[PDB]
Amino acid sequence: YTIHSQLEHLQSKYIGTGHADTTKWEWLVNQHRDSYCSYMGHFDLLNYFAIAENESKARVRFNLMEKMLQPCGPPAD
Amino acid sequence: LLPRLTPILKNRHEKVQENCIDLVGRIADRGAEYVSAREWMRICFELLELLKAHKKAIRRATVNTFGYIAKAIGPHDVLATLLNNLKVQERQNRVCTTVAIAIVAETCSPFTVLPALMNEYRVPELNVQNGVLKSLSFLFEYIGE
Amino acid sequence: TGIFMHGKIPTLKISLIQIFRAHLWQKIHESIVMDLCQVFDQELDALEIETVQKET
Amino acid sequence: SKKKLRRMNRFTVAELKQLVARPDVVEMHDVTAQDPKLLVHLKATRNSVPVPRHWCFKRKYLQGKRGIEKPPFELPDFIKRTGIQEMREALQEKEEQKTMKSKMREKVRPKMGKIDIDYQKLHDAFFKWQTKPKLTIHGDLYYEGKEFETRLKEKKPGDLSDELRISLGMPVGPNAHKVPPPWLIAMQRYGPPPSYPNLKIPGLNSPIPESCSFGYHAGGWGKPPVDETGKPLYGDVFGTIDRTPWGELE
Amino acid sequence: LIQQAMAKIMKANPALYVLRERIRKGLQLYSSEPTQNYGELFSNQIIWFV
Amino acid sequence: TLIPGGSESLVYTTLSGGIGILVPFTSHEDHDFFQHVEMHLRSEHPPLCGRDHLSFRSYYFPVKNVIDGDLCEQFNSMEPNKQKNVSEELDRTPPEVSKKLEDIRTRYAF
Amino acid sequence: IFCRKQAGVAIGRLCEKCDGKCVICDSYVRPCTLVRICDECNYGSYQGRCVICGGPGVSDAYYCKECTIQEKDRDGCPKIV
Ligand SMILES: [Zn+2]
Ligand SMILES: [Zn+2]
Ligand SMILES: [Zn+2]
Repeated sequence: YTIHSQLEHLQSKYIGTGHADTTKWEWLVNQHRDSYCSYMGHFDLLNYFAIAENESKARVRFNLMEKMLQPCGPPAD
Repeated sequence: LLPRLTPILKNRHEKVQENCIDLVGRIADRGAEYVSAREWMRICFELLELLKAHKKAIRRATVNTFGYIAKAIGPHDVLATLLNNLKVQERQNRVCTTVAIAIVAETCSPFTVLPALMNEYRVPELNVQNGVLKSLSFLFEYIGE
Repeated sequence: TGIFMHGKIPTLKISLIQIFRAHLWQKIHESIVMDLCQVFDQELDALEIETVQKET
Repeated sequence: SKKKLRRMNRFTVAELKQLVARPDVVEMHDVTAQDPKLLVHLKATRNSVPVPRHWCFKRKYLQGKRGIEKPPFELPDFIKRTGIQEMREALQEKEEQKTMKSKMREKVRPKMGKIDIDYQKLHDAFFKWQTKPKLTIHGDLYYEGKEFETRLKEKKPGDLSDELRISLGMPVGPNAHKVPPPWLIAMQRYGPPPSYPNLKIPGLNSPIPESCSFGYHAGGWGKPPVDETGKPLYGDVFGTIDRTPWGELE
Repeated sequence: LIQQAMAKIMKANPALYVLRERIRKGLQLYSSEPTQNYGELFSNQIIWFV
Repeated sequence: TLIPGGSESLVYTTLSGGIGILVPFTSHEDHDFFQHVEMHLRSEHPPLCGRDHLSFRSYYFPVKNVIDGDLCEQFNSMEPNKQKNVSEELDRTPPEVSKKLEDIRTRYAF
Repeated sequence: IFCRKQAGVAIGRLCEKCDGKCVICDSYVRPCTLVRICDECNYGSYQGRCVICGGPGVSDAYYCKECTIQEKDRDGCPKIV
């Protein structure tokens, strides 16, 4: 259970993990944020979207980082 | 030379033991045919209780030479003498014989040893069934691909 | 076995029989001769021995 | 209390099954989910793999494999015919017979090189006759009591067994085709069963199985059931590219 | 060679051991024997150092 | 197939200006060869940028039955010391390796 | 119990009782990579100690090749404090 002190330290360590009660909302929103961080990181899906819509890389990443805030609806209750 | 060296392998000291087993390993690698199978068998039986030295360099050297002897003589007699050691208790010489089994299998291809290991998985004792499982562990790690 | 009796001492014969049961006389012969063969098997080098033959 | 309010907050298994879009999944484990709409959407996703059986059970994982007698292990063929197995069996029987005394003696005046290891026999087993065992694809967890399970949902008519043939009076083997079973007889006589009207009987509503025989004795096909005008009872009781792989190593 | 072989096979061989043990169990004989020294050493008992 | 009489191939053309081919193997000798070539190359000549090669090529689902010609073809630009070490593990000469490297592109592509 | 406050460039060391085993896997073999610890479990009287025994730093804590295949060696100072 000191293992648990370390393990909810691990929950505090890695944003996106889970535990047996985790809610569909936390799960899917964390995966959605991660999806955004990687669309930004990988230099080429950025071209994919930039080219799919008719936007430009500054436009693209600005949208993405705005969306990063409430990507999957408002919260659960 | 080597007949003179064999009574030194009993010198119970890390530095002289290190260098002696190095020299005998060179010789058994290159000289191989000059020494007789029976000599190598007696030396196998003596290695079986270096696996309890308090220093880990000794034990790693011991495992390596089990490998070299499996190359010079065939694998089957050395493998038979290793299973009977697995029957011992006290864990740190069981675990080092299980390393040695992995090493013999790595040098002389694993089909030579896998049937005997698997078949020994049927003797109803604990320490030995676990010896078989741990040896396959090391073997797949050594074999890798 | 290779024991000679000169009569009938039944109690003694029973003890001696129960001692050498299960062909132990020949087993002793086999173990001794095997050990000797092994000693030769090893010291072939010094002994100038090309071959050692254990007659089945 | 809080538990009582959320227990009442929970719904009926019919509540669920009617709500849900895919009703196959619903079980009371889901009806007991703190988020059953999720739980059921998940369990109805593609390709996902359900929890093992045995979380409910009181017995641990294979303590049920305990009680019945269990055989030990059967080697692979290519290792039985590689002559290291037989080597090991022989050495085993030797050293189980020998007396405590002899084991100590072999350790001492050793039988050095009793049997030299055989090569190219081994290396050909492991590198020339090694073959794919039977594997089970994604999902089919092993559970205890799997051997018992009855096996069903073969509504097919052609499904016959050899003990079935023997203890029904019909033939086993290559003659399971050319043998119309004793139920195809009354299939021809008054029809095949009216819940397997989507089943055709071989030699009775289907054509001759390979090299069948027409005749009315024991061992034939008899009158393929037909109308008086000639049309059979159903069906036809008489009977009237480049698959090369691209990347491959021979 | 054989002097060595004899003086050690007479001692070591397990067959002879099964013999000697059946002999003993037929007699029901037992040994009660189990298993500085120089306080015992300078005694009237002579003891040599080689 | 690209060059005349060249054995078949898979051309793949990416979204960043990359074009390449995946080419079968005809002999476990070829196969085992490059297999060992790169199995050593990963160990003694890892990528620059921190990564592991096995894990980069098994990013999403693990690798299965593809050898990294672009790691193999790096033996050329390696250093004589390591060129030795590895080709000696193969106990072929750096000539043997490098020619067996070049020719496999020779019979498939350019 | 673990420190796990993240890694650094300071090597760890082993007492001679603890000589030879990996830090977690408890192996005795095929060590591949060296161990690194945190500044906080690096300072002071804790300089050069046994991550396990607490004894004096003499031999180098290492990482069993399994631990490096599964990258359980990329978490930092695993000191049982
Ligand atoms: Zn470890
Ligand atoms: Zn620390
Ligand atoms: Zn320590």
